[PDB]
Parts: sequence; structure tokens; C-alpha cells
Amino acid sequence: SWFSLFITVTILVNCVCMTRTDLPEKIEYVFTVIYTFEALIKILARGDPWNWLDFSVITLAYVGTAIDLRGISGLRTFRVLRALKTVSVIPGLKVIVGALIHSVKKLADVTILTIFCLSVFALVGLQLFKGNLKNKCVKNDMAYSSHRKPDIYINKRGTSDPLLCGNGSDSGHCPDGYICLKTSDNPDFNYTSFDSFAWAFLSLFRLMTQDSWERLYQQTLRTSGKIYMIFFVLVIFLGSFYLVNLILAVVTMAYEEQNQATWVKLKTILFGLVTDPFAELTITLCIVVNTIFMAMEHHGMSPTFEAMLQIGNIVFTIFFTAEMVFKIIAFDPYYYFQKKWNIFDCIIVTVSLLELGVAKKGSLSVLRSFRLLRVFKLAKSWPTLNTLIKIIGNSVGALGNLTIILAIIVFVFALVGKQLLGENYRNNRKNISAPHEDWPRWHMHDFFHSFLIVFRILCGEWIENMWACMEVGQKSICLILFLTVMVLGNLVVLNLFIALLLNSFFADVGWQVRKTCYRIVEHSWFESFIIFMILLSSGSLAFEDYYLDQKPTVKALLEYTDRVFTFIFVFEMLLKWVAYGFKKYFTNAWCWLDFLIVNISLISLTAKILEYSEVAPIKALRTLRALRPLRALSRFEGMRVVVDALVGAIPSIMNVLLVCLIFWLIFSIMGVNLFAGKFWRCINYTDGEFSLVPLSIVNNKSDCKIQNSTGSFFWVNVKVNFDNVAMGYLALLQVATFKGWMDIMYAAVDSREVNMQPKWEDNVYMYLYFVIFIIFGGFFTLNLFVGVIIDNFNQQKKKLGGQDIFMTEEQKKYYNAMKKLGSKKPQKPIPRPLNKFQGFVFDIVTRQAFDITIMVLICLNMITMMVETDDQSEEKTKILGKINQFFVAVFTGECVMKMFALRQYYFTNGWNVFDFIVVVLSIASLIFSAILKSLQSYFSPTLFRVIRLARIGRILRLIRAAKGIRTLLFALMMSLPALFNIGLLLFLVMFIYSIFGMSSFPHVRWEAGIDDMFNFQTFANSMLCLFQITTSAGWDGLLSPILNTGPPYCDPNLPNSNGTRGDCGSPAVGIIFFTTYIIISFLIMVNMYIAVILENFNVA
Ligand SMILES: CCCCCCCC/C=C\CCCCCCCC(=O)OC[C@H](COP(=O)(O)OCC[N+](C)(C)C)OC(=O)CCCCCCC/C=C\CCCCCCCC
Ligand SMILES: CCCCCCCCCCCCCCCCCCOC[C@@H](O)COP(=O)(O)OCC[N+](C)(C)C
Ligand SMILES: *[C@@H]1O[C@H](CO)[C@@H](O[C@@H]2O[C@H](CO)[C@@H](O)[C@H](O)[C@H]2NC(C)=O)[C@H](O)[C@H]1NC(C)=O
Ligand SMILES: COc1cc(NC(=O)c2ccc(-c3ccc(Cl)cc3)o2)cc(OC)c1
Repeated sequence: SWFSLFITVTILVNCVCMTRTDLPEKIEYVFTVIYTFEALIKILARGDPWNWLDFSVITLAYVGTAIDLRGISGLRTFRVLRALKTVSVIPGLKVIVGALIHSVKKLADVTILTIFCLSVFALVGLQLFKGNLKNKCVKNDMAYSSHRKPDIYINKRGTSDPLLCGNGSDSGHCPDGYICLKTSDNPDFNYTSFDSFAWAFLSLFRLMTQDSWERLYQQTLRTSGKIYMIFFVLVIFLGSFYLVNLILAVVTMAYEEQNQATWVKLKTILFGLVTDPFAELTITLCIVVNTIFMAMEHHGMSPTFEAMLQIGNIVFTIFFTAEMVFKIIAFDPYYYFQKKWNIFDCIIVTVSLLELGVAKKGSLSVLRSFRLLRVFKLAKSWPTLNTLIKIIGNSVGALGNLTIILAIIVFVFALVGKQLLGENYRNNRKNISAPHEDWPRWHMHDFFHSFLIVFRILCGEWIENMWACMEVGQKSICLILFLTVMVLGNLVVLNLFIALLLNSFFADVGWQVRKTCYRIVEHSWFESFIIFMILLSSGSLAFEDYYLDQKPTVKALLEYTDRVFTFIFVFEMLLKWVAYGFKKYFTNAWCWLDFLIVNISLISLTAKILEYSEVAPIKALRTLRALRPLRALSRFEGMRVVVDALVGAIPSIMNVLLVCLIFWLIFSIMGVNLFAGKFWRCINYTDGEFSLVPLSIVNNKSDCKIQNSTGSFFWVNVKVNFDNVAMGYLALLQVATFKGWMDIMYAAVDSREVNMQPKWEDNVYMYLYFVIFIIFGGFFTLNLFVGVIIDNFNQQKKKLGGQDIFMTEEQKKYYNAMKKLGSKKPQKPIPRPLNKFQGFVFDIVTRQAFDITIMVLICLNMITMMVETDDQSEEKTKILGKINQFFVAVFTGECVMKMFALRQYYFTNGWNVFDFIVVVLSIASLIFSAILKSLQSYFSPTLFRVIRLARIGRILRLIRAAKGIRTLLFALMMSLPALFNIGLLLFLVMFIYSIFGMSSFPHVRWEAGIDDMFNFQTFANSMLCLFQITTSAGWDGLLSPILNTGPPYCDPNLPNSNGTRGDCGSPAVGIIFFTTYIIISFLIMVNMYIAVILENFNVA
């Protein structure tokens, strides 16, 4: 076995060699002699595509190793790729890797479709928004070469970016003395644009993955107008929502297919050994009370309060120690230390005694939260927490290999990134650094920050760091590295998620008037009238905006209308009372809701007729009018079905919600132990701009008091902090949703002891807190959540006899009919024309060569539209227009050729009539541009842009060729009807929350997420923000201004205002508004995914 020893030591030293990742170059050359030593032996002894590569690696390493006058650090890459030998060494990873390539082989159809949609939407965005991202708010001149004194801009408040502008009515206006001019450079670093097919394709690829897409949304709306939100509604839905669902499906059957194929002491000991059950109940109560005590500490604790916590902690620790000692003297330590749980209990308690021994205030705070680990002891009676434990265990058990390969991928990518881009970050660190700072917060100088960049990429935030690296280094390596990490890591993480999901979870006179009233209430016209009344009453709410006071007549109009509606609904309730009868009416679960709404309306009306309309309880019931639209769900059956589906799934959601609250309680208690009271800073607030005061001045809260000479210093705190367990839940929500977590991370790593100014990255290893939090509390908790939703949905489906929920019976028959549509293969080829002349065109067009050459011509035209760019030339546009005329002539010729041969059967097939619409639309666009160009009325140039959108139909003609694309879009159009009902529910919720925001949040300071275009002063502005946060994008930015409660941010003393007497939004209402909305929207989107994915299986 000496040969075995030889091979098992050389691979070990080789793997250890690259684990040397640190910067110092103290000992690297000695390893070359071992390389040469092991190289010689293998060939002389003379006793796979990868193995051939392996032979080559030793030769190329020897070539690299001979004379090293110049090093570009490339030589390191060949040895970092040597590490992948260990992948083949362990038996497990081989089959898992083979399965991974297998999923990629089946991703081919989705990839083609995704690229096609991205190209189509990139072309649309290029046509519509070319050069829009070049406008800026430019100072005008007092008084003349082509270039005056350079164009001085204005910064958007709270940022260093120049202000964006537009000449449109709903685009965005500069302040007094500024004009909207098209500048020469683009917003971010001149990389975010629609000025070319490449830039637009990058922007649409960013949109598809929703990585900071809110910035693009706001910029293009600020530069083009609010009406262009229809673009993002289409892109987010079609691009993001669908193609990810296609990926999620394809990974499912690909993976699912793989596993489917496969003396005195004795009497005392005996008494101790026998234990009453009522002995463990006390254990449970002490555990619960101990966690309740630990969840009660905060920042401003009184000395008696901390004393209470200390005495409680000592009482509990000794009690568990007593339980331990009794239990060891009950059994024998041989049999006692066999059980899987008792050893856990022992290690936990002993750590607590060790801490009692070494008790310093701040000594191992993380280990202080080690006694939180006994909360999992309540798993023998809580089945769901037990399933969570089994999930976490399967993550390193039956599915250890996937975690191992994920770790290898992260390690290799981080190390290669360091070796390649490391120096470039440090030397050119000055352009990627913050205005007042000296380093970027995310770089690759050392291994740890490189790993952080890779982890953040895996979390879905890759494009900003890509901009930074492209600014600091060489663009090519940046593209390759960031895109490869994104795709490969996301693939591996998604595969791991699905793998965990599958195996774990799935292993007289009054009587006659009563009768007539019953006739009235069930008459169809009455129902239609009532529905119309609900629609009008709901729509009238969308007019009580910020400017309603400035409009005097419509205010009284809405007054009289709401009075007549509330009288109408009182009358309607009386008819239902007199017809249906009291007992049934109060046992309906819908009439109860309508009755409550009309109660609120009536109380508000009487209290307003009376002079009690400003007392707060009535003023708070006036805000509850936003619930009026909740009367529609009982009317339209689709929303009724969707609501029933949600209610049927609510109970299990409650259980898993409790489990996640417990787990996040553990993490939040740890966070309070680590961070509480440490996020306070001092800022130089002058006018909408603050700057972290340098440590050369204060370093203290006391000094911030003395150096308050200019009256601009403020000892403020981070708005979402870790001072309580409740605030800790908000912080964990922001971190797990990946929105707003940046500021939390920054304040955490900058933290120090209490009452001193934060210092740059003084706690760089507190990043590990958030890494662990994501890995466990986000990943596995979402795993458990999704698993229970899937199981519950399966239960609902079987309960109704295996049918499809979310669909009305009319939509059901539509479903069966359109399914029958998709499977009718034969068509009885049309007759052959008798006339020789009529015949000639028939047998020339019917042959496949004509179709093929027309497809090639369509691809050529797509290429000709790909080369369009902003600010190209006069000549380029002239030639491109001539070629466009050539193509439109060719396609009108093909249309007239087919139409004359196929006389009546031409329109029978849908693709030919669709082609007819495309060609007639192209002719119409051409002639319309010709007439409406400067020869006649000169409307805005933006009209030309939308007219020239008619050529995209020629590109969409290619869908007829791709069979896989034609089947996936078939799956879409079959899944559409259920998505209609779910979207109706989502729109209803969005409307209700829009009304709530338009009443609750319209007087706030313009800040991070709220400005003159995205605020709650108007129904359109509210709907923009609510659509933006439907995907949770940037909800931190809108919540931030509402959390404000005074100076220096808000002004609580504003005479002009009638609400809070200032800006000073309401934090309590603010939290409930946004936090609830994201969960409901998330809960809805899961059902939408489930609706989409099941249709995919039936297609397959
Ligand atoms: C928040 C959200 C707000 C609202 C957002 C808007 C939602 C828009 C939603 C959807 C729009 C597109 C959905 C319809 C797509 C229709 C494609 C289509 O219906 O074709 C497929 C059929 C298949 O037939 P098969 O024989 O292959 O059977 C397939 C064999 N099996 C049974 C195995 C599958 O073909 C046929 O029925 C031939 C007859 C039809 C001929 C004209 C139909 C095509 C016209 C336009 C399609 C363009 C779609 C563009 C999508 C976006 C691209 C960027
Ligand atoms: C299978 C069964 C499992 C079910 C488990 C359910 C059991 C739930 C039991 C919950 C128990 C609740 C315990 C709560 C403890 C009481 C809550 C603890 O109260 C302590 C505070 O009120 C003391 O406040 P101070 O008055 O000291 O305030 C400061 C003092 N100065 C500074 C003003 C002078
Ligand atoms: C520095 O001085 C300014 C003004 O002298 C202080 O600003 C006051 O802040 C308090 C609340 O902390 C408000 O009630 C006052 O209305 C503010 N005054 C003015 C004029 O704006 C600020 O608090 C001081 N900062 C520190 C750290 O001492
Ligand atoms: C039905 O509502 C929709 C959802 C989406 N989905 C997304 O884009 C997305 C990504 C991540 C999250 C997301 C993550 C966490 C929480 Cl708590 C909430 C949401 O949503 C898309 C839609 O198209 C209109 C509609």
C-alpha cells in the first residue's frame, strides 16, 4: 500500500497548497520541488477526458514554473483549477455532477425562449427609450461657442447622482432656473442605457432577474413619463415571473426523474431512574419562561431590570444543571451518553456553567445566545419543528454532496476573483469609493470580501458590484466572472432547494311581502345594479387625494354621492333582512362583512352630521372606508374561488408562521445581544444631505455635544435597528427580503461599544452573523414554508376530487375546449388549383424552401434592426430606412402571393391571418409616418417611436418555427385564466392599500424612496409605488421616510400641514402597512407559481 500512501499524500499536499489563500508570499516556491518530484514517478511506473486535462496540467505547470521574470498572476489559475481533483476523489460528487450537466441539457428549450424574449423586449426598449437616460437638469446661462462653461447640474436630494429630467407632461420637471437638456453621458457609470442592442439587452437581463430593477424603473419613468410603466408591468410579468417558473419547472422534472429511476446509592439511583411525566412538563415551562425572559432585554434597561434578568438566568441555569445531575445519577453515563438529545443538553448546560465562571460584560455574546439552543428541545411534541430539524439534517446528510459542491463553487470563484481582480481594486480604489470614504465596501483585495461578493451575488445582487469592478479593472474578466458565478451558483442553489423539498416532505301579509322581497333580491337586474353601485362607490375613493381640498365642487359632489350610496346599501341590507331572514343572514360569512362595512359608513355619517368628526376614534374609523371595495369579492365568482383557496390553506400557514417566529426569535435575541444600542451616530445635516462625521472630531456622544458649534450636529440612530426584539424582527425581515439590509450590515460592521462613533469596518466578522442568518433562517425556513404550502395544496386538490382550483366552471369549459384545440394534428391539405397560372404560385409557395428562405429573411431583418443605435448619423438612418422599405416590400409581396394562390383557405389557419395583421400594420405604420412627418402636423417625436413598434411583429413571426417555444407559450395561454382571477385579487388588494396609503401616508418628507413622482399624493403615484413593492423591490425606501419622528429629518412643527402637524410619518402604521402587504403579495405569488407549474406538468 506504499503506492497508495504515495498517491494519497500528494493529493493532500496539493489540496493544502491552494488553501493557502492569504496575501503574504513568505513560503510559495518550495512546493515546486514536490511538484517535480511527484511528476516524474507516475510515468516510469507504467502499471478519461478529465484525466487527459489532468496530465496536461502538470506539463503546463512545469512550463509556468521554469523562469518567472514577469508574473501576471495567471499562473495561479491553473493550480486553482487543480483543486477539482478532490471533486472526483470523493465518490459522491461524480453522480451529482453528472445529474447537474443533465439538468443543463434539458434547460436548452427554456434558454432559447428566454433569449428570444430578452431580445424582443430589448428591441422594444431600444426603440422606445433610446437616449432617454441622457437627459439631465442643466442650469441655464446668464448671457457663445458650442461648449459654454461646463454644464453644471443639480444633485438629486439624498444622493450624488445628477437629477434626471424630461420635457413630457408626466415625465419630471427641473426647479426654477434649470432646463431639460440631453447630455452626453449615462446615469450610473455610463453603463445603464437603452442606446444600443447590447446595453438594452443588459438592462432587460437585469430586469428579468429583478436585481435592483427599481432604479431602472424610476429612471426611465422620470425620463420618459409615467405612462411607460406598462412596459415594466409586461416585462416583470412575462420576463421575470414566467421564465423563472419555466426554470423552476424544468429543474423539477429533471431532478425528480433521477431518483424515480433509482447498598445506599442503588435505592437512590432507582428512585431517580423512575421519572414522572409531570417532570418534563416543568422542563418545558422553565424553558419557555427562560426564553420569554431573554426576549425582554433592551437598550434602555433599568438596573433593577438587568438584575431581574441576571437572577432569572442563574435560577434557570442551576435548574437545568440539577436536571442533568439527577438524570446522570438516574441512568448510567454509559447509557445516558448514548441518546442523541442528552449529549446536546449536556453540552448546552456546561457552556452555561463555563460562562458563569467567566462572566465579563461582552465576553462571547454569541455564546451567551447558546442557551437559546434548548428551544429545539420542544420538538418531541411539536412535529413541524421536528420536520425543520430533519430538513437541516438532510442538508448535510442524504444531500451532503450538493452542499459540498456548492461550497467548492463558492470557494473557487472567490479565490479566482481575488487572484485576478485583487490588485486592481486596491490601486484604482479611488473611483469606486464613496464620496467621503476611502475604500469600497465590497471588493476583492482579500479572500473574505471576495467571498462576501460571491455570497451577495448568490443572494441576487450582482450588477452594482459588476459596475464597480468594470470601473476598477478589465471589463472582459468582470463580465465572465460575474455572469458565470450568477448562473452557476443560482443553478446549484435552486437544485439544492428542490432536492431538499422533494425527499424531505414527500418521503299573511308579512309573509307575502317577504315572498315578493325574495323575488326582488334574487332578480338579475337587482344584482347587476348592486354590483354597479359597488364599482362606483369604490371608484369614488380614488378621488380623495392631496388636491381634493383645492377642488371645491367635486368635494361636495363626492359628499352627496357617498351619502346616496350609503343610503342605498342600508336599503339593500334591509331587503336582505326582510327576504333571507335573520338567522341565515348572520350565518353567511359574507353578509357579515357587508353589514360591518355599512356599519362603519353609518357611524361615520351620523358622527359627521353630529359635530364629533374630529375626535380620534371617529377620525380613525373614517380611514376604514378603504375597506369598501371588499364588497366585490362576494359578487365575482373568480375572486370568491381564490379567497376560498386562500382560506383553506390559512391553518397550516399559521403553524409554519409560528415556527418561523420562534426561529427568528432566537436569531433576533442573538442580534439584540450583539448589536443593541450600538447603531447611533453623528451626522452633519445641512440641507437634505448628511455626512458621517469623521472620527478625527468626535468619536463620542459627548464630543458631538461640544462640537455642535454650527448647530448642525445630531446624535441619530439607524432607522431599522436592533434595540428590541420587535425591532429585531423588522431588521431580520429586511435582511431576509434582501431590501434595506445594506444599511444594517454597514452599521453592524462599523459598530463599537456603546456611545462612540462607528469606525470603518471595525467588526468585519459580524458579516458572518448575517451570512448564518440567511443560510438558516431564510433558506431552510422558505424551504419549510414552500413544502407545507405544496402539501396543503395537494390536500385541497385531492379533497375536491383532483380538480383544478382557481378556475370558474365557465373558465373550466374554456380550459377543456382550448386543450382540445392544441391536439388536433391532421388538416386535410387543401385542393390543388386547376388553372395552370393559379397553379404556378401554389406549387411554388407550398414547398418548404419558400418558408425557409422567408425565415432567413426575417432573421436578416431582425439583424438590421439590431444595429440601430442612438446618435448614429444621418446616412445610417437613411440607409436603414431604405432597407426597411425593401423588407416591407418583400413581405407585402409574399402576402399578395399567398393570398392569390390560397383564395379562401388562407385565413382558415391562424398563422396566416396573424401574418396579414403584421403586414397591414407595417404598411399602415409606413404610410402614417410618411403623412405625419414634418410635411403635416408636428406632434411630439415620441409618437414616431411608438408608431415604429409595428415591425416587432415580423420578429414575432418566428414563433411558428420553434416547437419548444410554441409549446411553452401554449402552457402560458392555458394557464392564463387562473392567473386572471389571481391578478384580479391582487389588483383589489393593491387598490385597497392604495387608498389606505393615499389617506395614511401623503404628508411625508421627500426622501430615499419618496419623491415628487413616487409618493402617496395621487392615485397614480400610489399605484406606481405599490406595483414597485409588489415584488418587494425597494419597500425599505418607502418605509424609511415614514419611520421619521422629528428633527433633523422631519419638522414636527409645520403650520401649512393638517395631519401630523409636520412631515413625521407614523412609524406604527407604517410598519403594519408595508410589512403586511409584502407577505400577502408573497402569499399570492406562491399560488400563482403553483398555478403556472401544474399546467406545465399537464403539458409535459
Ligand atoms: C401583471 C400582468 C398584466 C397582464 C400581462 C399580459 C399577459 C399576456 C399573457 C400572454 C400573452 C401571450 C400568451 C399567448 C401565447 C400564444 C402562443 C400560441 O398560441 O402558440 C401555441 C400554439 C400551439 O400549437 P401546437 O400545435 O404547437 O400545440 C402545442 C402542443 N402541445 C399540446 C404539446 C403544447 O400555436 C397555435 O395554437 C397556432 C394558432 C395561433 C396562431 C396565432 C397565435 C400566435 C400569435 C401571437 C403569439 C405571440 C406571443 C408572444 C409572447 C411574448 C414573446 C416575447
Ligand atoms: C405544552 C404547553 C406549552 C405552553 C406554554 C405556554 C405558557 C405561557 C406562560 C407565560 C408566562 C408569562 C411570564 C411573564 C413574566 C412576567 C413579566 C415580567 O415582569 C417584570 C416587569 O413587569 C418588571 O418591571 P419593573 O416594574 O421592574 O419596571 C422597571 C422598574 N422601575 C425601573 C420602573 C423601578
Ligand atoms: C445640536 O444643536 C441643535 C440646535 O442647537 C439641536 O437641534 C435640536 O434638536 C432637538 C431634539 O434633539 C429639537 O427639539 C430642537 O428643535 C433642535 N433645535 C434646532 C434649532 O433645530 C441638536 O439636537 C443638537 N445635537 C446634539 C447632538 O447636541
Ligand atoms: C403575485 O405577485 C407577483 C409576484 C411577482 N414576483 C416577483 O417578481 C418576486 C420576486 C421576489 C418576490 C418576493 C419575495 C419575497 C416576498 Cl415577501 C414577496 C415577494 O416577488 C411577480 C408578479 O408579476 C406582476 C406578481
